[PDB]
Amino acid sequence: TCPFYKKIPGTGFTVDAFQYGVVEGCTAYFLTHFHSDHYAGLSKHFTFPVYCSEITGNLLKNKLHVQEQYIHPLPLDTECIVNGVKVVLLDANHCPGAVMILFYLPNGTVILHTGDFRADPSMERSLLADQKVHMLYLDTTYCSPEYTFPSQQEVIRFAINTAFEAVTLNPHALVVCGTYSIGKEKVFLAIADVLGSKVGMSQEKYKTLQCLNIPEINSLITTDMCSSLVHLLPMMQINFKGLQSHLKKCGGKYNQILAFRPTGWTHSNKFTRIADVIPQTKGNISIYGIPYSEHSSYLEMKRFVQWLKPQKIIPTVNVGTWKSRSTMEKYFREWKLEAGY
Ligand SMILES: c1ccc2c(CN3CCCCCC3)c[nH]c2c1
Ligand code: NI
Repeated sequence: TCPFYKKIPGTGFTVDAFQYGVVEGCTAYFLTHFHSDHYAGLSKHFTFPVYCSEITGNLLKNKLHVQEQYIHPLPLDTECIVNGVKVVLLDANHCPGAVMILFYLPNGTVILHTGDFRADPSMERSLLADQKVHMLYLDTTYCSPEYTFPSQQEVIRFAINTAFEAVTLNPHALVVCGTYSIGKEKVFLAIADVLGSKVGMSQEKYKTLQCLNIPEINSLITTDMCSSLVHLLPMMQINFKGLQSHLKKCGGKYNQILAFRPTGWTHSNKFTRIADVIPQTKGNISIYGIPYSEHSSYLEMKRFVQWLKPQKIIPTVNVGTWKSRSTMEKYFREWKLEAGY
């Protein structure tokens, strides 16, 4: 059964609700982004209207084989009418194609659903500036003050400088980056750019990247592993055993591996700064865990909500325990009392 926090009141709409069969009363299914916990249930046999971004629609058609007649892509930053209700899609600063959805209810209520997002001050100058928002369905992934991490720009500077130093010292070193979903493409693209290389990957991963409308992509990625010194592998293979095995396959072209695992937050953020990050090393293999987040930090989330001043907040993450729900509710009240709304 579909949970209450995936239903939009006063409409026939659900959000990220594809794993519950036919939802009673649902005339249109919205999909915020192409991550598996959100699309779970979609396939070539789905026959209801799906509303999403252009990029998300490309992935639905090519990766899940959803029939074109049921895919309804909408442009961003543009007022659209869906089943008699005005809606707007806004960039979520998450992965490629990810959106927030603004719903203008017939009765005058305005609802913002953030999907998954990384809050940024630039959102304060979008179409959100124009009107009041009554209810906020919020990505609360990191809603506690221990969740600190650096800017994406600082993390990429560290990665570029690290990779460039290592390969300039040893021209026979290979760089490897882990992936298991779309998102965080800047990590591998920025490293390849500084090294003058294309990024090598499987046919399946190449297909996925070709769906993302990234400018000049044909100049940056390849399926020819032998021509490339930046390789993408499944996140599960980024360990000493898996990387040793990969180095064997490269046929003595390389004699060292520098590997990156772009996690979200890990507890080592509480002690260390990005500049002081060090790898785990065994022989000629080194692995860096880098805190590249596509979700709001606690402080970023707090700033966004105190700017927006919603009348009611509905969390969409960490909803399953009473301890998590109580913790989040206490922070929402603090934020309201500090700001005066
Ligand atoms: C999500 C986040 C930010 C924005 C903006 C604000 N823009 C300011 C102008 C300079 C750079 C572009 C960004 C418009 N729509 C958005 C959706
Ligand atoms: Ni996501």
